[PDB]
Amino acid sequence: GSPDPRAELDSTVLLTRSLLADTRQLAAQLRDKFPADGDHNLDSLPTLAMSAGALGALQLPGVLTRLRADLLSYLRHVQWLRRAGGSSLKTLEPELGTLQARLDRLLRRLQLLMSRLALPQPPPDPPAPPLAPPSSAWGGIRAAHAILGGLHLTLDWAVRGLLLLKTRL
Ligand SMILES: [Cl-]
Repeated sequence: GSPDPRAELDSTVLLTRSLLADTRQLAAQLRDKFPADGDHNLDSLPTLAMSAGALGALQLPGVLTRLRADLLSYLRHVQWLRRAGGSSLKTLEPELGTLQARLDRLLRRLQLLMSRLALPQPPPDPPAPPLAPPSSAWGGIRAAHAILGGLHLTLDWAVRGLLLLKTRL
């Protein structure tokens, strides 16, 4: 029947925490084999907003819309890594593909949450062009660090933001 938004956010946060843990584990596996010297970034990745000062009902549609968009970008990047990241990263399977499938599940859950709560849906956006292949094997490894680290941060701020917002529902 009418969903309880608090319970729905609780459920969504639990699944986000699961994906956060998977992402953290894969990032540490990657650093064990290919250590990183510096925080790595990629221009094609979303800029994370890190909103959590004061969040309430008015902000919920926007937070969820932005999360959906960000997670879809991370999915594109994860798929790109698996296909074109270079042989150096074949060792990250099958875990990277499992992460991809779980990200898909969370994306489905977010669209359903928005539908059941009758929240305004984003306009069908123009899909981003293909990602260029890495310019080198080490460039591909740095991109993997950037992708897993950025996904981790996105999921951490989603957990934080959604739980804070829930306190005002
Ligand atoms: Cl399920």
